[PDB]
Amino acid sequence: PTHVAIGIRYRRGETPLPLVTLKHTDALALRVRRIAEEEGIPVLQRIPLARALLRDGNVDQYIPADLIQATAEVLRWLE
Amino acid sequence: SKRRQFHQELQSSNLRADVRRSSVIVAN
Repeated sequence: PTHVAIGIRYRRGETPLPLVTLKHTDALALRVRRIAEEEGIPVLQRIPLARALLRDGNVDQYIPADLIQATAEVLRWLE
Repeated sequence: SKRRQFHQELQSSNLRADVRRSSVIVAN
């Protein structure tokens, strides 16, 4: 799964839960990261979460309950 | 059907569009 890029959205008030916006691997995952630089979107490395998100997370749906803890940490780190 | 979510989801013109929707990208 060499490269992984999961997009997460949470704007407090619009989303009750963080919601997956995109899931990409390999070349598209790298394309996502380069676009994210150009758009001012922070790219955080969270390997166990990224792997889990890849497997469990579904685009345009809220994050799994199992990944609420780990997703909070990501957002929390950026505060 | 299972196709309905996909169609609904496929109202996104750009990869950049989806990246811009995002608050944060989680990578490995």
